[PDB]
Amino acid sequence: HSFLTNDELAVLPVVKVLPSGKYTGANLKSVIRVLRGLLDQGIPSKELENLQELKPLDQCLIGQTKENRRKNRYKNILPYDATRVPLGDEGGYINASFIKIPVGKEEFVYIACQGPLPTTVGDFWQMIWEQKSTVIAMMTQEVEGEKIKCQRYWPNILGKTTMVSNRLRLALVRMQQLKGFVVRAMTLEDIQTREVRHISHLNFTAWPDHDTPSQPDDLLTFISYMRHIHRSGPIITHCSAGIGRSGTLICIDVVLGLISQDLDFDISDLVRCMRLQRHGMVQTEDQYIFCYQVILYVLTRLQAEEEQ
Repeated sequence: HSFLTNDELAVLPVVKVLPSGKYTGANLKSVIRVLRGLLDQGIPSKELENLQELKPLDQCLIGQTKENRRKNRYKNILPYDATRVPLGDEGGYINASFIKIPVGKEEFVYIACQGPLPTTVGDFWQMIWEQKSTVIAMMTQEVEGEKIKCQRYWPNILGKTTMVSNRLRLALVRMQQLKGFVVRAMTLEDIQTREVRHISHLNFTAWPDHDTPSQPDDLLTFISYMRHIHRSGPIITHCSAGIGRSGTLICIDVVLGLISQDLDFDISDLVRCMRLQRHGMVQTEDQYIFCYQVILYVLTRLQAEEEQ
């Protein structure tokens, strides 16, 4: 098929525009006024301050065992035991957590995890196969500056298959470079059953660790594309630690989904919900403020189109 075009992307809705409701006309202006008011008074910063006071779901015991410690990129960034993603019938360990958020009549399901280590590449793909995910949102570059953020866990040569585990064969069939992100098409096969799955790997590269996107419009396009291609299964969202950029992505994705169904949203409640499933989601004050800024931005664009 054709390479992704900008036109194809521009038509993809960031939010579903409704005839009326909370986000049209006078009501939309009122929401914009409120959001601007909150940012102007530094409310988001205060909300985050309160959220960092939220106690952990559990002690993350499994990720701390001597046999597992080595499977963590960061010794202190661990999945809770209660919501961890298990590997195989044996319940093997991987630094990954299920994060589910009700979004009106829909439910957004993610697996937020750390970027795979050279020694957990097989584990990662096992998880993707077992959890039936076909969409991966990698919100980090492999290396940023002089720092390693995530080891490449796919073949870098087009068409060459490789066994990432005893049962799973992985191949890179296509790579496309867009503004701010990369789209890679991969095939994942259980050579025993011969079942072949098509994995869409979305790599947003214009978002530095502990920072905010350098290209907000491109992130919105990225999100609308991720939403558009997702058919079923949890969406894998990872970065380096699996909490900052992934949490910010989830928050925005969810708020846009709420707006699309003419529903209210509360960013603090949303981040609190995420943090009770994987500790630390949305890492910095600026990332939390960014959630507010980009939604305000989306709403102002909506208003601009409305006065078409």
